Amino acid sequence: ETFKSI
Amino acid sequence: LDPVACFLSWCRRVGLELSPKVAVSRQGTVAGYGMVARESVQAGELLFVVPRAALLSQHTCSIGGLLERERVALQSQSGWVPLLLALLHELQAPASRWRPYFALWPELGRLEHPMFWPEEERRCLLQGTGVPEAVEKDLANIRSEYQSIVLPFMEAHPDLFSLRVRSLELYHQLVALVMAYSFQEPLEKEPNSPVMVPAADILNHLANHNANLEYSANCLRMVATQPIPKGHEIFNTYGQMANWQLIHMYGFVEPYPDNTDDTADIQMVTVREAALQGTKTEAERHLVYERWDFLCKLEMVGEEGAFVIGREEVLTEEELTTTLKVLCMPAEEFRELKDQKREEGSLTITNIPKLKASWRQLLQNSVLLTLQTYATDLKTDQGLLSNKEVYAKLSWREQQALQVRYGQKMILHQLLELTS
Ligand SMILES: C[S@@+](CC[C@H](N)C(=O)[O-])C[C@H]1O[C@@H](n2cnc3c(N)ncnc32)[C@H](O)[C@@H]1O
Repeated sequence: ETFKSI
Repeated sequence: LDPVACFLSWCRRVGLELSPKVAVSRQGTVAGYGMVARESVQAGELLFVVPRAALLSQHTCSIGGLLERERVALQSQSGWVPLLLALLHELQAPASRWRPYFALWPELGRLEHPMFWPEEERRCLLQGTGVPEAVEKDLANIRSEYQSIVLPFMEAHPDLFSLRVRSLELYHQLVALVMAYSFQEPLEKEPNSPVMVPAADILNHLANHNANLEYSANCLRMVATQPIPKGHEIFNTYGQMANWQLIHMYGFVEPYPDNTDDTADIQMVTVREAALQGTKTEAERHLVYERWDFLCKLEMVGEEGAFVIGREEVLTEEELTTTLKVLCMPAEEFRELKDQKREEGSLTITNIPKLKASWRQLLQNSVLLTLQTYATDLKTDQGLLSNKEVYAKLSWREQQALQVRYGQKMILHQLLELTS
């Protein structure tokens, strides 16, 4: 799970 | 300069296509590298395309197999260990297919995350903002991962990890980098692990952004969301981000009033506390906890969660509306609910003053308790901000922390005014 999705 | 030119040849080599209208630049950007419009861009216009094989992940890296193979050993709270090992490996690999990409990365020893601040400074400047708590949890996880997982893996595979990357300090820097640079692709529930997206992680962030990323089967597309005039920077959105999250994850803040997405948190147990505070009887106390538990069953509250308050609207909207309803409803009216959906409606600047007196009073008291968790009141921070020459004399970290505290107290005080 890596935060910045866009 | 040359790294930019090298990176752009690399792009061409790996099929990453940039629009002739966009330029990678270090001139006139809000920070470091950014992209600027060479020519005015229209809403909906394609800015660049990144093939999925260009992404740097646990799956595309040269040891993807070993990592997948060992997926159980490499578990953690974050789920980032596989990506961190791919990065650690690729950084020491002589013939890394991503070198020209790494060349644009920031200097690792100059990262601005509060996790790299002296502990007293972090603790003292950011008290009540939620940052010290988050950083402390991060630091603990980072340290345990390195000792029990990452270091023993690297030592088990010395061929794949030179000694120069067996570094706690480096491991901290790469965690920060993943935090600030990585993308996590939305699902559709086992959340996708983050990946590094070349070119896309050059774009800076604003609440008022003019670009965003789209995922497709074979590639990622960065597309304009607003017209972008000639010479204007192109801003991606990292998410709906409050300043406390920006500084924690990205080491920057948006100065007031730029961050239209800023928020303040009211801890859920603080609302409970306010409810208890109003009780005159040990019996009244225990009827409070019955209402609390019912809300825990609805999954509207929880011991470590918080209500999230936006500038114009409550974000954890149904959680809060339902919490107010239940804690405040007549004791008779409750027993029939505890036997036999939740509460609809918005919580906005216009709506809040129209709520029941009992809802507004519980909220008012919760906000007073929340404001008491900061070291100073809003007037103090409002004074440091209003006087530009006083502000200018604050250190960079003090200015950043001030923006976080100020943004949060303003929202809380607005809520105080709305609940009279
Ligand atoms: C995805 S990178 C963007 C590229 C970065 N400017 C660089 O030189 O590599 C995210 C980092 O850029 C910086 N950044 C992004 N948006 C910013 C902003 N609006 N103001 C100040 N710094 C920003 C922060 O340092 C953040 O950690």
